[PDB]
Amino acid sequence: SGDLYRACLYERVLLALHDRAPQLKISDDRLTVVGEKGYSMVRASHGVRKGAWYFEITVDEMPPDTAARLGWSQPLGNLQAPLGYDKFSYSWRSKKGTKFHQSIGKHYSSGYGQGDVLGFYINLPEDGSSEIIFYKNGVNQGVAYKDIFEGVYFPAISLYKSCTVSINFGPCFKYPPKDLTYRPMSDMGWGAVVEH
Amino acid sequence: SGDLYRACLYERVLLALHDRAPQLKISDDRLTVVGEKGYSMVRASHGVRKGAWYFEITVDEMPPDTAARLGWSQPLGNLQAPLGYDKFSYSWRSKKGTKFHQSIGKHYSSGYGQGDVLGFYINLPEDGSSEIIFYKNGVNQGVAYKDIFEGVYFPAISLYKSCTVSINFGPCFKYPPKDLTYRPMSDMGWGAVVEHT
Repeated sequence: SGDLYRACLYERVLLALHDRAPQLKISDDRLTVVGEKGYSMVRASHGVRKGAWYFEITVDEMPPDTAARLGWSQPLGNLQAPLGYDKFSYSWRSKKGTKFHQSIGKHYSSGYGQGDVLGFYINLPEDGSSEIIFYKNGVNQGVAYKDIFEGVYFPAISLYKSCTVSINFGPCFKYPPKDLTYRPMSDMGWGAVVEH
Repeated sequence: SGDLYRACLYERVLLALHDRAPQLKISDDRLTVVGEKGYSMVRASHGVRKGAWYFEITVDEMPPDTAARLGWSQPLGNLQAPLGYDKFSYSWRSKKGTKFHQSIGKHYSSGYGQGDVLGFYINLPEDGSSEIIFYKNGVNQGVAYKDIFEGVYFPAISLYKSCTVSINFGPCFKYPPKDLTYRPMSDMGWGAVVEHT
């Protein structure tokens, strides 16, 4: 078959063009972001509703008195609040490695900080128990949340004061999980196949 | 600017649809191939004419009486001969690590075999301008050929008897070279920016 040889449309997965707190400072390549004062948030350009997906964030710089809450958000997530502030998102906090959802912080892992490469895994099986799992430098930190609200989840970054992080949607990861199957978030960019 | 958010056309880089010795057994995903009796050869779907490019090949299985010659070929390279048989291709042989061109084998590296991940770099004019360099498990084996014939070069695999190899055009390599810059062969798949979108 020549089916595999056909051209198709591809679009980049990036931090969002307009779906972002306007105070966050985003790089020209749309993959690096710097915080500004109180917590505020940006979602990726693409989100997922079914299957298992993965992305990475590198904490480029995290000066004293700065922080991040990183994770996944539905579209209704509040852009002018920390990730995990409401029922629409789940986050992992740099400080103390606390997990947040609905403004409730619970024990999870130890903290993370500058230079760490964080991993973000989600599994939304279809008609299967949904799960959110975080990784730190390739090490599985455990299931943080199970049976989460059904919906579309976007990779999401919220930052407090002027720390800097970089997001990598794939397909090439620094610490690919050895214990789980998934697709890189970059696979969300594949579109219609062209006939020839 | 919304420019980076625009759609682009992309086609996969694979072992060729028809440009292949028919006795070679190629997998459904078009990235794994098994030899059959005498040496025979297959080229990739895309070739390069300028710039620096890279791909990898993993030797999945190589029983005692089998072998490979791997490298780059122009379109006129003989499909029913080992790679490096004529003036249209340049190859690296599993047995003894010999380099072949125009059926002349010269000393190059030590051999390679089952389990090894081989790297293939080429640099074509643009700007001893052109060069072919081979890698084993991330180690640069040295410059094999300089000032090669002008033309378009395709990644190319020739196999002798029933050994099995898999090709990785990129973008994610197991042993990305640290000493050279290049584009993955997978980048040959990129087409025009479009509206759709």
